[PDB]
Amino acid sequence: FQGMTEYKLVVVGAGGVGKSALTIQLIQNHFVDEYDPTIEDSYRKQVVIDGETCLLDILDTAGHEEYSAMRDQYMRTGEGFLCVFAINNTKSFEDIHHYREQIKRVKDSEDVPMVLVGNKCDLPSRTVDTKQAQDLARSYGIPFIETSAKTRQGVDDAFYTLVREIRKHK
Ligand SMILES: Nc1nc2c(ncn2[C@@H]2O[C@H](COP(=O)(O)OP(=O)(O)NP(=O)(O)O)[C@@H](O)[C@H]2O)c(=O)[nH]1
Ligand SMILES: COc1cccc(-c2ccc(Nc3ccc(C[NH+](C)C)cc3)cc2)c1
Ligand SMILES: [Mg+2]
Repeated sequence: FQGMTEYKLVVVGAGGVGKSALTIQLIQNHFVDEYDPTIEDSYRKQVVIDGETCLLDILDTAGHEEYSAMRDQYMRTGEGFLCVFAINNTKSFEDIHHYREQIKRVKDSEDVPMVLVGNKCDLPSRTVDTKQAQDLARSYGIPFIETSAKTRQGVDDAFYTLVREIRKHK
């Protein structure tokens, strides 16, 4: 034993869905109200999940990004993916399929650890129904979690569930 197990997590999804808010809420217990678009940021947190101490290495991605070769590099290194949309933005939900395809393509695999995340569940302007999202997740064979970076609902659960998925995969 040389140190706690390490997991490489990538947070992906359309611009504005709250990928950064979720990550910052996890790491710093802080909600960011301001919208500062991200290019690429890396974070690290030690947690205990199901009695195993482990180290989450988290890559926060950009939503607004085209073809890049830098992009495909970290999808190759990443062991698990949080695919985030916002429950008040139907476009970000439809984009989920595109994110999953990019991942499946680069990892050259049908069975990649993933979790579907419906963020901003605190907002009253919901446009994507929970049942719809559960059905999408059921069809992909992956878990679905509703989160709010603001209230903190589901945040820990989302990351911990992803880790549990990576564990099952090996
Ligand atoms: N009400 C509410 N607002 C949220 C939530 N998550 C993020 N936001 C808000 O939505 C905006 C976008 O959040 P942000 O984390 O920057 O989104 P992002 O996916 O990281 N954007 P980008 O892809 O450009 O980096 C911020 O103003 C933030 O306050 C949430 O769960 N609830
Ligand atoms: C290539 O694809 C990946 C994919 C996903 C995550 C990672 C990853 C994330 C964070 C770290 N670690 C890290 C290093 C420095 C700091 C900054 N320190 C001040 C804490 C934070 C995290 C390392 C790798 C790499
Ligand atoms: Mg971001």
